Amino acid sequence: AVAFYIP
Amino acid sequence: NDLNREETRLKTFTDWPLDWLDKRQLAQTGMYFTHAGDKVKCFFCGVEIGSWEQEDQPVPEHQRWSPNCPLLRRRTTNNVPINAEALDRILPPISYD
Ligand SMILES: [Zn+2]
Repeated sequence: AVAFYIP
Repeated sequence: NDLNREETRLKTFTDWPLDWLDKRQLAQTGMYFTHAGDKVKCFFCGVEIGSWEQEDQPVPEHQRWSPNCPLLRRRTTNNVPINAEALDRILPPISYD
């Protein structure tokens, strides 16, 4: 999957 | 902050487009539906994940992009699960990275 927001 | 409650997060999965990806397990592990494509967002670490591939799983994908999520790392949070034992069963095993 794709992370659109990363902590 | 009713989104701290699994019950509330589960309710946001109306019109969930992926029949094969369990919305119950996503909600259970911190995710809520953003209603934009198939992207969900963790209420505890804030990671946003979409473009899901059928080979992808809820917890591993979550840990992959947010290895330090408080929920997954098993540290205290304001999460209110529907069933604590079910949550325990699915969260990643304790592992000191
Ligand atoms: Zn998270």
